[PDB]
Amino acid sequence: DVQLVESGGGLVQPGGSRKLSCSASGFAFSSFGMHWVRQAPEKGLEWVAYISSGSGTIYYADTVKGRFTISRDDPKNTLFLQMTSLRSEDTAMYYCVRSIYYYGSSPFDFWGQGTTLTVSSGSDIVMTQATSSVPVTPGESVSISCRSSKSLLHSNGNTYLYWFLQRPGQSPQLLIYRMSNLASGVPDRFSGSGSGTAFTLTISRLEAEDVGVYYCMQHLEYPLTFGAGTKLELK
Amino acid sequence: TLSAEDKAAVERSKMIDRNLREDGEKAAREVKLLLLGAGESGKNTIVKQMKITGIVETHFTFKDLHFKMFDVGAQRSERKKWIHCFEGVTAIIFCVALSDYDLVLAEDEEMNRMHASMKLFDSICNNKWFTDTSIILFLNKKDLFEEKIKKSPLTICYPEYAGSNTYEEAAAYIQCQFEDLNKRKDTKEIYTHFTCSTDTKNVQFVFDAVTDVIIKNNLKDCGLF
Amino acid sequence: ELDQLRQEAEQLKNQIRDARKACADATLSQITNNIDPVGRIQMRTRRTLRGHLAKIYAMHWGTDSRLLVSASQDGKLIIWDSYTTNKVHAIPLRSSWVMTCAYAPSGNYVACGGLDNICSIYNLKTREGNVRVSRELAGHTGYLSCCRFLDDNQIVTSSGDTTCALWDIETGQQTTTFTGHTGDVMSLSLAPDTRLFVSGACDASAKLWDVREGMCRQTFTGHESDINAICFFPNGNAFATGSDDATCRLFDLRADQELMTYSHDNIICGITSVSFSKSGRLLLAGYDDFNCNVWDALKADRAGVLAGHDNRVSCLGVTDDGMAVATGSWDSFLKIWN
Amino acid sequence: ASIAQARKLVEQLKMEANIDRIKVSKAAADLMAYCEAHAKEDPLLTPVPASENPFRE
Amino acid sequence: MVFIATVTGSLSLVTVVGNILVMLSIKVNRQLQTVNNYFLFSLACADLIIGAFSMNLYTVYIIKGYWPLGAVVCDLWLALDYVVSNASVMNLLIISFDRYFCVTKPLTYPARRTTKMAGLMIAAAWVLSFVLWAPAILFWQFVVGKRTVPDNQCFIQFLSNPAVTFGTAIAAFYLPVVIMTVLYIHISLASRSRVAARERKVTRTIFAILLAFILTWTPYNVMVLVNTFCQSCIPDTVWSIGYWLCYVNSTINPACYALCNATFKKTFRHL
Ligand SMILES: C[N+](C)(C)CC#CCOC1=NOCC1
Repeated sequence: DVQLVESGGGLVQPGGSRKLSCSASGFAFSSFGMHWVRQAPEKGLEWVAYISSGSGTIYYADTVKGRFTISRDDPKNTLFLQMTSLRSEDTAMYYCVRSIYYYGSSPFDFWGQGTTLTVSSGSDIVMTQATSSVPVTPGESVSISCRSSKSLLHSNGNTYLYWFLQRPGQSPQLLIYRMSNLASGVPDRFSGSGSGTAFTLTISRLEAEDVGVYYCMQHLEYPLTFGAGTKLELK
Repeated sequence: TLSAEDKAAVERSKMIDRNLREDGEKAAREVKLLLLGAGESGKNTIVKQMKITGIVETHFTFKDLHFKMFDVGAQRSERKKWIHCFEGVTAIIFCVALSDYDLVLAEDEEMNRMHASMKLFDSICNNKWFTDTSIILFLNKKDLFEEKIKKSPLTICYPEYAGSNTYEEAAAYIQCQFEDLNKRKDTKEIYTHFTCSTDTKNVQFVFDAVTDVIIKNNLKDCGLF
Repeated sequence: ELDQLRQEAEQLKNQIRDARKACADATLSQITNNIDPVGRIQMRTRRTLRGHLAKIYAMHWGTDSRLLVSASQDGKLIIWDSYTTNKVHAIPLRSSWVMTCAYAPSGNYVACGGLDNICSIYNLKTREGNVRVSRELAGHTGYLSCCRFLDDNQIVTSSGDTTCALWDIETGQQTTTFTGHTGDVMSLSLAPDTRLFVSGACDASAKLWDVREGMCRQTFTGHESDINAICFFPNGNAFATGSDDATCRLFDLRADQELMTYSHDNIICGITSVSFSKSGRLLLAGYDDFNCNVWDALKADRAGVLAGHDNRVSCLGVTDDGMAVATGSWDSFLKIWN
Repeated sequence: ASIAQARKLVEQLKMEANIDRIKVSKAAADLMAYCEAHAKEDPLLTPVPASENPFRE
Repeated sequence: MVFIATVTGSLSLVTVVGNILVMLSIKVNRQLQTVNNYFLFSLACADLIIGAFSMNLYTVYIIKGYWPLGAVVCDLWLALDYVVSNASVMNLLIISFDRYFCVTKPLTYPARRTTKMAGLMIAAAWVLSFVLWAPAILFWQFVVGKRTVPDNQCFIQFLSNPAVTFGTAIAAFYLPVVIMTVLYIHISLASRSRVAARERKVTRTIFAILLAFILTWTPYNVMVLVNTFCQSCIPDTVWSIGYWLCYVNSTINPACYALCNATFKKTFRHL
């Protein structure tokens, strides 16, 4: 069984340091690239860092560049994020995300449960989810729109758009990868269709499970950016 | 230019290249021996001495050398269709029973087992895939042949035999009649042992013969030979 | 009696030969004589796949026409992204004596087998991110020469024990055994509808088998040596065989006869792999002279030569969309031709 | 011993001898019709330009 | 004068076609692309440099008697010539060390020898030759402060001083030839079967590749070791003949090294 468990969170004074660990069980850890993705307590997802399989390429967000350090230890199947000089902006629930990259792979497919860190007291692609709340009724078909600042259609035919769903109290879950491909274990009803910059996610025959916050992520360029998230409530 | 996932796929491909190259470097440091013989020729005894359906692969490390032995005795199919799979082996270990000079084949009467082993050795030694692949020849059951040779002369097998009924002259005669089937005497060499029961004296011979084959391949690689 | 049955068998063979000669009014060359030749076909090496460290023995294309699996005797089965020359997967095999490989039409599985007498089914799309052995099919008593998927759950293997077998993968048992060949069955080819398959063996005869009924419908003779390769025509009403006597032959299912012989005086080496183009106008054949020959399949003229390998061209395949030809050789390099 | 082998061989020949065979000219015309009706969709016969060829570079 | 220019241009042409045939043979055939052949490629590159640039300038030098080109270019010519020739001999030395380890350690040495250590020993040979010759030849005039070499005649200045010419001669010819001789004698001993045709053939190859080196490098070196005392003793002509025999070594190096491999002769047969 695939599991990522995060540990090391807690209350940290500002300017301090803290090291987060992600223990991985049930999959071949050394062949997956790993991401750290935080989430502010009342705000949408934000990407933090990425280390490739074999630790070749390491990327950081501009906010945490220099202060944070992501590393992996493959024999112990563990991923570390060493955080120095923590500001109050780094108060978040942190997620350890696996992502493998080959032809036809599904990146960002499994997300860990997350650990809570509480700190007391220009050319990036802007992804825009215009509506923030759509009240829905079960048995209906709803559309979720996401607009990109720069066209996400690459010259090789792939549109690097990723639709995630975060149910209340749970980690985000991948639904659509690369604009139209339905992720493994996702029901038939979910369907993504996009035209370079404007993308829609259609959920026909909506169920009670479907309610939650939907995020669109680009993967065309680093840093990876998420939308603000569109929330589906009941009634 | 490439996208992010294209660059990460290229990085995956390069890690796969490194693992393949490391596995090739590990596999090139191992000695592959093709085990061949007739029916009930003492191949099993040789395998047991080395250790102490389809391909039976044996692994044994001797003097910090890793030997892989491929027994193909269970392949009842035509040999010429899969023999080219073993073109790059280091040596061929051929097993011959010395006490088969009087026995007849159970499959077909009037055909000597020793003659059938000689025909098989002629087919393997002068095959077009083993033009320069050396042959380590084992002559099993020398004590049985010693006991039988006194009671039964060798002239029932080889009618051109003129020497005495002693063990050494008859054994050297059989060794010469197996060694002279080598057409390509210049390019390949035949090493002959008599399968001594003493421990580490047969696998010692295999180690010596494979060391000679390795020295000759290195000479051909350096251009000296 | 034995002799009476042998006489009856000889009489039936004479009946079959007379019925074949009765409906043989004209040759294929007597009707295609008026159509235009295809001209000189020049294909240039577009992609060279430099990943194998030993002789490549088989290769198969994916249905999507981008991914290709390739099996070599270094113990490695490698899945390749042919557009970018990337390596999608490298699978270490338990037995390195692999002689065939297949790619499932869904793309979820690959298979391989060889001198170990076992067809191994590997799952590609797992939650653990690696490729594991999903199944190992045993029951053949000779080396396994060719395997081809029907769907995810059914595979057809042809071994060196003069038999073919249709396997259900998830139970692991032979659903059907196809017997009748008297030599080592060296290749098979599935029809486009996947209901009939032909197999060529080492008794210089090809046989057509019904998958559902498990019986041999037609036997085709005409070769003078071992049939090393076979491939259906794209409409499924004909097939072409490559053999050790330096000839390819085009046989027809409905006319029960050889239609065409593809041979040249300057060719003496044996064929190891045949395939058709998408329309069936070109017949590509790999030889032991280190070169591939492209034949006008309707006129038996050597339209072109694909000469790019330094050893025997062991395997050959044409994509579903017909955009490229992949050749694999004993010098460890696959090449994409276009 | 081999009486059942002979009976199965003559049974296989009786099953193979009673299929209906069309003329060779008709099968030749069918192969020509397939090779001409699909000639436009064969990229190896008729080389496509470098725009629509994915192995271009 | 007419005949000697033809004989030297013919040999220079044979040298350049031979060494480019060697390089091309390691560039066109995959079987010839082996770690051992990299040393042969380096050797053939140094030999090609000699056969294009050195023998042409030196046959102009003995057909006219003086050096037309000048004094600024003469020092650079002597530096280039002496460093590619010493790199040639160093390549032969590392070929002998490589063959000695491949024979006397048959199991372990191929494993631990790799393309990075092959390039390391090629670069080590070239940089050892460059350090041994180029600073001494070029900068001798600046550290003594004058030039005793006439403008008309192109030779190196330090061959009057016994110490520098004896240290260079030892570190360039005599020590590498006794090392090569010792290693090749051990190779010819260590090739006999321990488990005589193989030993006979490899001993004939050893004798050929050692006799070629000695007969083409010994004359000039002993005239160097006599010219540091009796400059008057040795005439200009015998000097030129020894210099030319050292050039001849680069022409005969493909035949004694590359062509002993049968695959090289099959690739050379193929145009
Ligand atoms: C320049 N020449 C080819 C005539 C001889 C020289 C030199 C420098 O290198 C060596 N000295 O003796 C052995 C190598």
